[PDB]
Amino acid sequence: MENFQKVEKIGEGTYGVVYKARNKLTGEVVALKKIRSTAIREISLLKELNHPNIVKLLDVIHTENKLYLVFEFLHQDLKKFMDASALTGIPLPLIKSYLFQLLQGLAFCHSHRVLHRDLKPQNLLINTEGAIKLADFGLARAFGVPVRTYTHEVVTLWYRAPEILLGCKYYSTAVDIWSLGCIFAEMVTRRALFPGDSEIDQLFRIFRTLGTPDEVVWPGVTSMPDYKPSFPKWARQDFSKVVPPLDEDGRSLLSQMLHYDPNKRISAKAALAHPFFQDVTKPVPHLRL
Ligand SMILES: CCCC(=O)Nc1n[nH]c2c(F)c(F)c(-c3ccccc3)cc12
Repeated sequence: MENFQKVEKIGEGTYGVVYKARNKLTGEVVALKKIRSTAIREISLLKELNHPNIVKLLDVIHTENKLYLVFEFLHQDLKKFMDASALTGIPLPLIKSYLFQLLQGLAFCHSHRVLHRDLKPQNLLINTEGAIKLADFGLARAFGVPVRTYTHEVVTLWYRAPEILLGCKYYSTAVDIWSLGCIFAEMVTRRALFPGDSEIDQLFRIFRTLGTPDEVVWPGVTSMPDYKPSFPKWARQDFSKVVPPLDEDGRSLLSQMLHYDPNKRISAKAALAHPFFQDVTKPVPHLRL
């Protein structure tokens, strides 16, 4: 656009290129996404769902075969922070604060019947004040999640809920709770929980750890579109081996976020009340920009 002076290319989204840009009339520093009627309607609605833990959508510009999304700018993402902290780990008080803030953002969006559907460390942004925000919220409802991005990069399957993998057509808010639990486990262990490299590999990795689901733990599972009776029958592993050395409060919360049945899986609202959050504080991270 004419009103923006581009400083640099900052990344590649699922849909388009992301630039760091400066507004010419306001001097405001923003993140500018360049993409490529019903989709425009859905995205215009996103200008109203404002929360401190949701990246602000400042403006929507549709012109000459392009869709421009003007976003609030944050200096770092959780993926790079996790990589930079790989040797010593992220301290437990910070993991806790980040999880607490993320659950607040989810509780707000879910209360307005808006789900993310594609949470990953790459779309979780952080600042020097100890804040963490969810980016790209609502874009999956508007365009759907493709197999590959606009650059042909493979879209990650690692944080995908089992009901999605099993062919359900109606996703609930429980899908975001699953992804966030996978992220929680990764911050604690410094390794991906379920690093699948295909839909079947992802599903069988979930099954190997949590046990192959049945009509006992998940009513209706055997009737789901992509369910096969030929699926190998794996035993559930003990949670103490899943995320060591996380305490019992953390392990209890993680087990509830990873329930197979989307109706049994803890809500963002109920997660905020879990005893794990009794001693939450707001520490600041050690970022060098
Ligand atoms: C090192 C982080 C620098 C950065 O890109 N900051 C950003 N500031 N604001 C942003 C934003 F609103 C975004 F939507 C994305 C984004 C993230 C993942 C996938 C697609 C888009 C990134 C940023």
